[PDB]
Amino acid sequence: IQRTPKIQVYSRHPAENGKSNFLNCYVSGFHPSDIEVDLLKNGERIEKVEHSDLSFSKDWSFYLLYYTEFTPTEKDEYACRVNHVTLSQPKIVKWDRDM
Amino acid sequence: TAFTIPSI
Amino acid sequence: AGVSQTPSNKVTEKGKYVELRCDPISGHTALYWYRQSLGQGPEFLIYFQGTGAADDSGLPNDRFFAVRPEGSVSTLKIQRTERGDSAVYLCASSLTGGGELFFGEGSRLTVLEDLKNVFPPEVAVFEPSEAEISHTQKATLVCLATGFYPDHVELSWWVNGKEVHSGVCTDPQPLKEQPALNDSRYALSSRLRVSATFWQDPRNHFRCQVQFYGLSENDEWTQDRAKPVTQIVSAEAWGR
Amino acid sequence: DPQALSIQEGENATMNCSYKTSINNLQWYRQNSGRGLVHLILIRSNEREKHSGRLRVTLDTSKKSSSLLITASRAADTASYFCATDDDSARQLTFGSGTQLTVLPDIQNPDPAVYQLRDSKSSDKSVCLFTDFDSQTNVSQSKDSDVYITDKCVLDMRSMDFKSNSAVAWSNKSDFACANAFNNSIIPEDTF
Amino acid sequence: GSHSMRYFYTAMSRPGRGEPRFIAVGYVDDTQFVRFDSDAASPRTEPRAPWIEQEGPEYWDRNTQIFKTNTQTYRENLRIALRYYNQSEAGSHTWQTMYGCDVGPDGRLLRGHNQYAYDGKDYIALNEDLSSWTAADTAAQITQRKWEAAREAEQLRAYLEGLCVEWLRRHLENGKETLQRADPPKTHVTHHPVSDHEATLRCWALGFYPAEITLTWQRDGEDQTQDTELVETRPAGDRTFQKWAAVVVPSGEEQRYTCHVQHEGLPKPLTLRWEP
Repeated sequence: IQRTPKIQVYSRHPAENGKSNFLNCYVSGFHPSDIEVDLLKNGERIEKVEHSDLSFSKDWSFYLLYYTEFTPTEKDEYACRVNHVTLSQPKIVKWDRDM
Repeated sequence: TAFTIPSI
Repeated sequence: AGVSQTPSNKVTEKGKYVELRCDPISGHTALYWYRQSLGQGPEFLIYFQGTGAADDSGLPNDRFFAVRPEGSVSTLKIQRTERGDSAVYLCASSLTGGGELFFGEGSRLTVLEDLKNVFPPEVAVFEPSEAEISHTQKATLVCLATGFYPDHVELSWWVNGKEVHSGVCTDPQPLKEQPALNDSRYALSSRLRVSATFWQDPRNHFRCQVQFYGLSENDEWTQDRAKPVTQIVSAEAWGR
Repeated sequence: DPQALSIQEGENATMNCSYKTSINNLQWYRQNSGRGLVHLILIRSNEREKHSGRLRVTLDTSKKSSSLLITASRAADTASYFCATDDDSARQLTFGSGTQLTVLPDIQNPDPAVYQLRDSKSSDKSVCLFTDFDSQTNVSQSKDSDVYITDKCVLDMRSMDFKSNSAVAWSNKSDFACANAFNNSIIPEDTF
Repeated sequence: GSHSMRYFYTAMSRPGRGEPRFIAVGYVDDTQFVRFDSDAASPRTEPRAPWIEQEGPEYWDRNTQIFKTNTQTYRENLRIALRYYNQSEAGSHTWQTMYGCDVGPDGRLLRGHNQYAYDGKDYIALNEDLSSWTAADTAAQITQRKWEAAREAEQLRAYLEGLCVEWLRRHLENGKETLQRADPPKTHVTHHPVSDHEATLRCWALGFYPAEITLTWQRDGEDQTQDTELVETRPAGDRTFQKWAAVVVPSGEEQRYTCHVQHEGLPKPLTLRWEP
């Protein structure tokens, strides 16, 4: 059995234009463990990205947190791209400070 | 500290 | 019947390469190795879980290395052999890890400064006392195995062409003839008791049989002396 | 390295060891005998106490010490006895020094009796055989070049329920004969 | 009451790519404190919470031993499993294990878990009576037999009630400022018109600990379970969490929508609506 990952892209602190922060992408709920996750700034790979150590839930689906430092501005967009064996194409999710 | 697991 | 270790005895000199085998119980995943020497606990060496080491912190040094390719049979390789390494090396098997350890009988390995002083035993059946066959009406025979080295021997009695452990005692450990240092030739004895009816009935047959462990075809002969291979030295007596 | 125990047959042996290590998952008791192998019984760090057959094991995890007690100890029970602890539930057994147990027989009919024994074939060594002595008799260390002694040993004639201690005396000297052999060991006086 | 120490183990085949691989993570409640990763240069046990960095080497050396052991037993079990199920050597499969211990307000062991999964499915799991197992299938039923013989539930129960609980406490005292604090959420409600006809509001819980919370959109003071939406609690990235809950509704019906949020550090389950 494979489960496809749940993606939540959001910032640690309330976004205030031009203060430093952390952009999070919280992939979770997948199996197998193998997952490609990029953080996008205007659709290019932010290169500084870190992740959590691998772990799973009471149902064995895994999860991980990719995060990076950034200052959110108005014009600049951010996204999480995600690849899993369940996904036929990689999966772009545009960041909403509204979530 | 952590457990050491059995085989099988 | 269990965890067969092999070869039960090895006897070589400084700087040689030794290969200890052991075949553990089938379906046991953990295979330990221990080693022990005269009157001390076994000490930990290495511990396999299937096909590879999961713990090797017992290993005293890079000259020690074990193996277990197909996950069943292990092998202990020692290199630049030394006197220090002289001990019984114990092989055990667990079902899953920890819990109950099933040991093999072992391999007694003695490493000497030279093969020059290896000496098999002289063997001497001693006859029973009449002063005993009167005062107790039982016959005691005594076996003296003399001047052997090292102390790798097993003493088996045979009445008539069959062995019995019954009525027999040997000493636990041999003791030093020149007890001044650790290179001393060894001395070990053994008695067996029968009824005076048995020994007195003349057509009965007594062999003290004494099994040395010394050298084998893979060792050198620069000597004049009869070169001390592994052999049995027996001594017979009959009835009156 | 908790001393040897000698005890009389039928009366109860009790051995102790102590582990130092952090926790143990369990503690083991192992029988090691002659040249042979090593061997078993097991108590967990959460049960105080466990009985099998003639054995009763006890664990005190405050003094990190345990007690094996043999009930009605027999000849078969003579072996060295070793503790093992499972060191952090991490599956490598750690063995302690342990204890040389020697269960000796009560011999009811003592015939302390030193004899000469004559080697088939040769007019060779006199060998004096201290036999049939009491089990409370100890042979001691001979203190001269020529003189050395087998320490006491027991033999059991299964067919005819007989048990007798016996140590041995050899030498190649004529400054030596029977009444000499055992001038260091405490002795019962009997048959030359 | 109700503290806990949990470890989480993941190991997998990588036929075609490389050696099986083994990863382990430990938490105290919802704070991860330790990690181990087989693929490391020279695999070693590393800290994850500040408060454990205080243990002397014996701790690191020891758990590094147990993990190097735990590394190999999985390489092995990976292999045994390909035997119990007639699986080819050329497909990758996975083992997952959680075990842990809960302690009372007093600190005795309240509950204890140990749980094995193969390939996402349950495999073998120890029961509440820490003696018996629930075996998912026939393969696990060999294991179950293998383990009853080695009395391997008792080995488990010895650890849980001893080594874990002893350490569960040894930590809690070191990181009490961290681990015995309850961080109550900083909660805010937001305004989002999807039209003049219909407009949605959002209950926000931010920077809270532990990860347990309840955000319930009480319509007129009632659950509205079918019409509301909520996201799973997520991590902030420091040691804290955030969840949100929303609901779409006709306009000007604002104040009768109260948001019930309960959380461990909350005296009063806070009800809140909000407007400008």
